Amino acid sequence: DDKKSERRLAFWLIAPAVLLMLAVTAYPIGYAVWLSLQRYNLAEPHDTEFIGLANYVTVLTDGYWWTAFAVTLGITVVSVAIEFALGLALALVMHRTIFGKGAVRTAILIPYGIVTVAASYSWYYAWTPGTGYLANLLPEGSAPLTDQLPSLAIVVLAEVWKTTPFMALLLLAGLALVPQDLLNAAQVDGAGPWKRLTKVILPMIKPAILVALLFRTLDAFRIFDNIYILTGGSNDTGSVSILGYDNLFKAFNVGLGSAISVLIFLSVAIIAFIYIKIFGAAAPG
Amino acid sequence: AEIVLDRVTKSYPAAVKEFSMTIADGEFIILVGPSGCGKSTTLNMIAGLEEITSGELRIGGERVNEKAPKDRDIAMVFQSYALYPHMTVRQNIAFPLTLAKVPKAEIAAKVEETAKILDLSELLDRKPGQLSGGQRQRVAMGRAIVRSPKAFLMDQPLSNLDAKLRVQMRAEISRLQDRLGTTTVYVTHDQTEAMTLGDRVVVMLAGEVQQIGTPDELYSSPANLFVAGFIGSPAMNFFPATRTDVGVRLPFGEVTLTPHMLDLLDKQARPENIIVGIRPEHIEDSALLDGYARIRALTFSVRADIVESLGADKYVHFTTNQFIARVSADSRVRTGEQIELAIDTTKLSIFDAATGLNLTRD
Amino acid sequence: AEIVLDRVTKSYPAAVKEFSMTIADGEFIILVGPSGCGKSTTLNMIAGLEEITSGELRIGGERVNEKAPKDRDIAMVFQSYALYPHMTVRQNIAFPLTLAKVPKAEIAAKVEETAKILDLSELLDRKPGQLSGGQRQRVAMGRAIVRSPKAFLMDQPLSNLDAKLRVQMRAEISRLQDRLGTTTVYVTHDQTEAMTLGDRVVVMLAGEVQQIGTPDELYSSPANLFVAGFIGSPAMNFFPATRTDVGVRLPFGEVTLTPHMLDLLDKQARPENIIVGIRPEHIEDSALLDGYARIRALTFSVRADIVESLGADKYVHFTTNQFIARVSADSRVRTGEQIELAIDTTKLSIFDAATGLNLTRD
Amino acid sequence: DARRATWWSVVNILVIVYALIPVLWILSLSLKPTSSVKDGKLIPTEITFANYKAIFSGDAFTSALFNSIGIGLITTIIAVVIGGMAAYAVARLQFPGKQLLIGVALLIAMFPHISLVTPIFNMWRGIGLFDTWPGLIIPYITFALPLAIYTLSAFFREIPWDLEKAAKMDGATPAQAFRKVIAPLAAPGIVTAAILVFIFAWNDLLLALSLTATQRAITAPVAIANFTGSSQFEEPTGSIAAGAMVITIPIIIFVLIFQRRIVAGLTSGAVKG
Amino acid sequence: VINYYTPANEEATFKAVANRCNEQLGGRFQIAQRNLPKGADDQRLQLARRLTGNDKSLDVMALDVVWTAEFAEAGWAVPLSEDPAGLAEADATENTLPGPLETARWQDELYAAPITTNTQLLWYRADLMPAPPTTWDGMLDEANRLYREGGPSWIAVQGKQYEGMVVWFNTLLQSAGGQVLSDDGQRVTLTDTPEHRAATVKALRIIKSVATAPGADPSITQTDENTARLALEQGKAALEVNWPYVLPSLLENAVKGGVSFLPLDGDPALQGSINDVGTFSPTDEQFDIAFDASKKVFGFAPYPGVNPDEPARVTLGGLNLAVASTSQHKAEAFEAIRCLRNVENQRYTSIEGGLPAVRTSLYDDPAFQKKYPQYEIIRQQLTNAAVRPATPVYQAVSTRMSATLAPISDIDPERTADELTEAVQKAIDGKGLIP
Ligand SMILES: Nc1ncnc2c1ncn2[C@@H]1O[C@H](COP(=O)(O)OP(=O)(O)OP(=O)(O)O)[C@@H](O)[C@H]1O
Ligand SMILES: Nc1ncnc2c1ncn2[C@@H]1O[C@H](COP(=O)(O)OP(=O)(O)OP(=O)(O)O)[C@@H](O)[C@H]1O
Ligand SMILES: OC[C@H]1O[C@H](O[C@H]2O[C@H](CO)[C@@H](O)[C@H](O)[C@H]2O)[C@H](O)[C@@H](O)[C@@H]1O
Ligand SMILES: [Mg+2]
Ligand SMILES: [Mg+2]
Repeated sequence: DDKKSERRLAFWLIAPAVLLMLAVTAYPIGYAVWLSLQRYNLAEPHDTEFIGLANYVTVLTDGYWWTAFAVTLGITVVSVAIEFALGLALALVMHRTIFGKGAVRTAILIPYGIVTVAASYSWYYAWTPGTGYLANLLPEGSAPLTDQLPSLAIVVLAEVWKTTPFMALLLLAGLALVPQDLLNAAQVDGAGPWKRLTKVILPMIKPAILVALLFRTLDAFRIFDNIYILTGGSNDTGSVSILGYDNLFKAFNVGLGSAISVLIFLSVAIIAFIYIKIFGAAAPG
Repeated sequence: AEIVLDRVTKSYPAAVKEFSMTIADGEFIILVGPSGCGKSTTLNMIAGLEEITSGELRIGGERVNEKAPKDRDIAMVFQSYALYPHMTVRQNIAFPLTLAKVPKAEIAAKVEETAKILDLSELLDRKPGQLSGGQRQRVAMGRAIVRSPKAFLMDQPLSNLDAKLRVQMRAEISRLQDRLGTTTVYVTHDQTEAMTLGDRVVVMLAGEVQQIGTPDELYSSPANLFVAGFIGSPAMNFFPATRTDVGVRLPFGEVTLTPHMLDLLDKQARPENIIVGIRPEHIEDSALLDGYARIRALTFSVRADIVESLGADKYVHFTTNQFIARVSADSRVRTGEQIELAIDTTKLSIFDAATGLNLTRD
Repeated sequence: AEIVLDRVTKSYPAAVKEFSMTIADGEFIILVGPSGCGKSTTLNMIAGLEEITSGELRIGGERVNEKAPKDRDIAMVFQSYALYPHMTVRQNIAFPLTLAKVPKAEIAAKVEETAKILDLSELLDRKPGQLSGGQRQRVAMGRAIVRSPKAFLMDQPLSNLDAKLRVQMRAEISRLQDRLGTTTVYVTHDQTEAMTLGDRVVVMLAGEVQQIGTPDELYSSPANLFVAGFIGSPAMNFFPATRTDVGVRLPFGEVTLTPHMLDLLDKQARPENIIVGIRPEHIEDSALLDGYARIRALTFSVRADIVESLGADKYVHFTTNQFIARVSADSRVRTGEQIELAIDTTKLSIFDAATGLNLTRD
Repeated sequence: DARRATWWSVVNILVIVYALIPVLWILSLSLKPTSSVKDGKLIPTEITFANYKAIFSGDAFTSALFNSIGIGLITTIIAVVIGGMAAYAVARLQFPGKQLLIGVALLIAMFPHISLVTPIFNMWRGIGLFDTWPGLIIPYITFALPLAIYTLSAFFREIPWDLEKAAKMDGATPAQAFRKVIAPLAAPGIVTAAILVFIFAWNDLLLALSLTATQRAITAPVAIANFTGSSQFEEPTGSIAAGAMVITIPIIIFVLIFQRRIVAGLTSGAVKG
Repeated sequence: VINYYTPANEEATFKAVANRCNEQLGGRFQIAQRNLPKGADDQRLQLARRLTGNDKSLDVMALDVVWTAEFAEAGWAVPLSEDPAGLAEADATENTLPGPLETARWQDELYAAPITTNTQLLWYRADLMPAPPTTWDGMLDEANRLYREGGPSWIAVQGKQYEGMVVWFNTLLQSAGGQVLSDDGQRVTLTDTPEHRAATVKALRIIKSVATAPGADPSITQTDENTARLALEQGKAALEVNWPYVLPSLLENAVKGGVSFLPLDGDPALQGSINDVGTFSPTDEQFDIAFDASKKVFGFAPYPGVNPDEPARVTLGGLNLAVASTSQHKAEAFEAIRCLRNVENQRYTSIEGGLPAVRTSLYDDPAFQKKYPQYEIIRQQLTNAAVRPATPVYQAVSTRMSATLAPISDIDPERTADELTEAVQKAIDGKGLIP
């Protein structure tokens, strides 16, 4: 038979993956939701009982969270949108090369292995009036870190430069699959160097961007490092992950940190749903 | 335009040799070569692909080489099929035209007429992958029929179709080109398509060309004893011979005829070893007319046992080794050495091994 | 062994609808038919792939209709080539040998003898991305020839190869199967290779079979009015008719008066829309003595003006529609008022419409 | 052909400058004495190497670099190997790739790690090996798996189907099609999920910051944060942004090894008739 | 054995002290320092998650002074009056500077014993200023007068939106009476009575006109204490208030060219050295000549007040020790903690340590003044020392009292008092979401 002889193999094939993924993550998720079901404070343990959705209704009825949300969203939808448009060109230069035999192909990948703290301090020192290789290039007494909009500009640049080797690698690996005869016939059928793209080479890798457009807009949504190490909350610029860090770790307000974690789990799951539904052809289908 | 391929050559870590020749506008040309004989590589080269190594090619009076394939207005149907899997067949046919003059009041009729021509008008919904071979081939051909370029370059365009579809495509592939549109370079080793279509055929082998005549000047007067034994799939069988001008030789026989063709063979110092080159289509069974009204037709065939049927007319495995002769359908023979034949000794291809230029016609 | 297909229906609307036949050991079954009628699907449903909807396959004393294709021991060559684009041709042919029994002293010589057979010895260590089309075809055939398997399945195994090499390859395939090979199904369209190999052919259109007769009782006496217009490549049955048992006319005159089989023809007693269906390989010029060493075989005196001169056996197109007629080379013809066409009235096989069988041979 | 060799030599430096000048500024910070760290001047004057001999002080950084160079080369291996099984079973198989396994492996990675840390901490407290590799490896693998699942389930189903068919015909048990047929064609699809897992489990500091106690499994990206130069409230720029230039060596000599298997167009097995 | 935990920032000194009390003292029971991270809040989170699990370890531990007892309000760190009839409350406060005995008591008893203290004090460039200001309203006036020069008018403070902002604002608050919350941990006494409100608005008007000063420019809103220690060292600062580390910092830094415009090229005695990462211990003579060369351009004075010579009650810091309640045995911890803060330990911890130690009469001997020549002032900054606000929860109230003060520029003194008070109230009652 084949129906039985494929599922009997597939179950024992995916056994270890989902087994390990449920052995050390099911109980933690359950506990993280339990802590949301009821008020809880680590400063006064066992001094609390069930309260319901009070944490949700108080986080949704403030102004300190919509501000940390309209910033993380306004940063994600402008960081990934420029990251894709730059990673396309970077992967093309990384793939159609004649000298890139590890010359550019890895010098475009070392700026992703630099640790996030040691790479955020670099930008924090880079932009300080008086101290910094480029901060002096600005006019006298500029300090683009004290005001809001230049701070957002520098915090999105320190993300573009950091994560460009993450979507300048998938759009290359999933691009070395495009057969040569297809691009060849596109070339001979009256198509230039751009009309080739978006017509014959792009719709092929459509399942290879769904991995670089779905595993970035999660991490670039919970931006915590490059915004905390770099002006961590000046003039209402803190992201939502910094708001889930402050109210949980440095305040011991577990009953609310769990709610603010679940409230972004949901809001990012809606993005994952929209992305899986908008592309059709995807991982399972 | 007049594509003048002056001394073209490719190399490899050797694939074509000096291809010095020309292709005027309007006329066809049909390459043919046994297997891997610089044939699809010649089309890839004359297109924008496969940059040349010798250093000359002139589409028209221009000097078009090392240029972009897009600026040469050449269509193509590869041996393979591009057949963009994500598009449907409507878009696969409309692709090279929609990157041209856009108006949608044109494609709607164009990709319908050029799909009714190839008998596809009912199959304008599926996408490649859901199509069989005889349909992917037709779509690939349509993607270059629909272009109306200044040169058609079809590379084995109809390989796997049926018989009547093939005889209709061979009609509507020249009933289309006859209006105007190309100095087309057809490629096929079919031995009927290179005879019914091309205005000037081209036989080649391992790069070097052999004969560039017309589809009859090769079947009648073939040069270099390879296009001689190549075209006409029941290949002309080759008997040995001696010099002996008047009566040359046979494997079992010496008396021959036709002095009306030795007036130029008079001046020859060719080595006495001679290949006689009798085509099988010229042989008949002596039990029909004894050759002609003249009874004498050299009744010589004796040993034939492998009589393959083939329907319309059968083939005797003639042996005096491993020769073939063809006899008519009603020939009353079934594995029996009663088939004393009659060859026609007024037309045959005398040859020698060294230079084989014994064409000696016209 | 004994592959007994019984009503193997497949569709996804459609595909092959009703396929009921048997294949004993030894004999070929050469499937033929027009493009998009279902042959590849048949080979797949035989090999297990593309699971059948409402059929009951059988092989030997069991019902292997849902077993894994890996558990059938069936070689195959696809329409496409499915060539491993990284394994050099050596390992690419040796691959099936490196799956069950791997004595390298045997594998190093089996693949060498095989590559010697198919004329691949030179380009033997190379990757199938730098090979030609014909060489890819020959390698895809080599990967299936050296197995000594339980059965064969081939799907146009020689599509793009010169006729010269093609005939040698066909003779070699016949020899190999003569050694031993069971149920060598062979999908092919070249009519010259469906009458010399296949000991039994199956003409099919849109899934349904038409005839499962020997390739002699198929060309001599066709059935269902389609295997007459499909095999015998330049076939022609455009002639109408009007029965008058003694006097029956034609678009040209009195032709059919053959009492030696007219008894069954009148026993038919069917509508008067009958069709005579005269082959092209029997219409001839006015050279041979007509009838059968006689006269009054109805020299047509046709007025057409289309001649095709492929080789030394020309084809005249004659309408006074679109009829065709083979003609010997010696008849000097052109595009004017010309030759009186004589037809031998002994091989007619008159057809009839609205039922379209009129087998007239039983 | 200098035409396509000058454009491609200028657009080969206008990238290796853009993506390098910050990894030159980090070096300039790393190679300056503790008096001129804050005068700009990207090209450092009065260069010294006190910072490297500072970080390498006995048994401080070596036991935290080994505990990472020998845990990354295990998490990568064990997250690609068993993380490729489920991928091959969701791509080239029928039933298991339901909307359940995928809907779970999609929510696993995306859940914020912040709220998830303390349950894992108090779990590993009295369940087993709290402050060593197996206690640190398992969460790394469990949070890297969805990446090595969506990066392989999208490059394991772009292999031409006729290749799988030809693998079936010859009699190749599924343990051999995955070894000699479908693996080497997806070589540019595996060395792109064996690099991302490495870079994820090599420079993260949210788990190993609380789930590690002593020199036994104290990874480099967390023994590089808690440095003390001379005073409590200060940033030892000679030991932070100057140990990165040492932790970046393996992530250089690993990409330089695994960038070979990314070979250009590799498959010629298409319709071709 | 007792395994006291200390921050990784000052850990080698505590290792040497642990040695000198475990192996040098009689063989009673050993001790170690399994340190904890230096995030300064990561440490609190780690200790909290360890004590919550009730893991029977972590006998005694080092906690910052701001976690007075609110760390141990639920019962985390055991009090001293529950000693095994020992000398806990009889030795931890037998005689210790009146300041650091307040930042360990919770309400009416001590829950810890302080080991390290720290007090801010002005550091002014003694070159071009013979009149160190002693009033903030005159402290910025001096810089206003000094605006003639381009950069010496840069008042260098620690006002970034972090703990620095509150630890610099609380000094000014308490320097004119009033407490943030109260004399206890229930109410908010910032603006209740007009007596209290007459001071907050002047504190806000002095922390506004120094950031909007005629010479002060941007980069003052996002300046932590490191910019405040480096502006004076570069050469573009005349007044800057920082902890007492800046004198060793400058005297070991300005040797290497990073000078405050005083030459200090480096005498060929220490210049004749290629000394490793630490540039200390030049047999005290190079240190002597270096300090004597830095004598004329590096002056300090008691913290500049706001009131008429009522000195500004600084906000102290440091590090205290406390026995945890997560140990079934504690007598050994109570015994060892008083051997971990004794004469020799608390002498070394400042003689060749970083943190200014604390003892009854240590600051008044020739055995101490050889390293801290600001001792005559640091022993007075520790008697009338205004501790950071006593609270049952601190980490919450500070990141709101500084969030209200996040944009220092345009704070508009007379307005934001009510907003800051209601913010502190929402922090102290338990309602709201921390920014
Ligand atoms: N990529 C390659 N690397 C090396 N040699 C090659 C490559 N491609 C083709 N060749 C050489 O050129 C030949 C192919 O020439 P060409 O393209 O004319 O063949 P073809 O027309 O496809 O062959 P056929 O019609 O006989 O199947 C090969 O047999 C080989 O000798
Ligand atoms: N994947 C598919 N999905 C739907 N319909 C399909 C699919 N593949 C084939 N078909 C249908 O089957 C038809 C062709 O049938 P099949 O593939 O059996 O023909 P074939 O014998 O291989 O063709 P040919 O004789 O031209 O080589 C197509 O016209 C189409 O309608
Ligand atoms: O590698 C640096 C970039 O990736 C970071 O990802 C880290 O933080 C994420 C949540 O914020 C985590 O999901 C992830 O595991 C971490 O590696 C970060 O998202 C980016 O800001 C960095 O530019
Ligand atoms: Mg070819
Ligand atoms: Mg087919």
